[PDB]
Amino acid sequence: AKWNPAGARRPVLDEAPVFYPTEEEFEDTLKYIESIRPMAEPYGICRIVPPSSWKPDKSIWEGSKFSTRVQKVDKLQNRKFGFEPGPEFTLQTFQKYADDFSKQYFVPSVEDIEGEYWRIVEVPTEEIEVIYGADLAQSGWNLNNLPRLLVPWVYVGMCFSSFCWHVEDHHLYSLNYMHWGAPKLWYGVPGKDAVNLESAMRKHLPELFEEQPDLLHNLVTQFSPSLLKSEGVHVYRCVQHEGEFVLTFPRAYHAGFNCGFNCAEAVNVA
Ligand SMILES: O=C(O)CCC(=O)C(=O)O
Ligand SMILES: [Fe+3]
Repeated sequence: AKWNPAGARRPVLDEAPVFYPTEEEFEDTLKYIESIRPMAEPYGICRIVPPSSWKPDKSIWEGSKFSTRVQKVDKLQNRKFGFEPGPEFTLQTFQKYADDFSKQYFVPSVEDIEGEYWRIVEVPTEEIEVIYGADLAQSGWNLNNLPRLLVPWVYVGMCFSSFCWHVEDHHLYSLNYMHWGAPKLWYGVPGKDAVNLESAMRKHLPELFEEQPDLLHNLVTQFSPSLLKSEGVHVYRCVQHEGEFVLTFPRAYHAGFNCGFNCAEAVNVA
């Protein structure tokens, strides 16, 4: 359908911490991580901007194919059993599709998009669907090297495509790098608040748990940070741009969505 600027329901949240490692600190991923852990841990999420040094093909772009899942954004939180399959794309074709979706729906700022996104999930006025592809030097920052010192997965997102609330498989971290494209909005909740979040969800969305007692492992439910906040849950926003990492901590709840066509890669680790 279309944007509705005056119906924006943008969450009012504290920012998660940002880290600007120096070239030295940056030569050992695992170590730098341990080093920021004490200050970042209490937020459950943090963002990491690589130093100037750090730098990260036509026929992959044009040729390599992947499949997608369909998401009904208006039904991620409010509904009376998830993401059906969608068409096959290439990056090239996905982008043309993604860009057109946005151009028609709306150039908005991130807060414009964020305000609309939560409007769509908290108070939708129209069905709205969206597609995404998921699970497709020398240093651990090149995520293919980290299992060494579990494998890296790739994610193609578009405006409004979502990763719904969850905690990583075990007590695992996850490290996420944004290769190219539009910003990814993240919401993070500290490990010590896992209880408050699940109980907040059970409280407000009782019906669902009834009919899917295992919601929390299904990755199929978005839940407003404003509602979390009302219940005393600490939620920290962060905005990941192209070329940046987002670090997720053990037992830390996290969710978000994309502000447009983008491509990102993530791995778990302890
Ligand atoms: O962005 C996604 O679709 C995946 C989210 C996730 O599970 C993670 O990497 O922490
Ligand atoms: Fe995750």
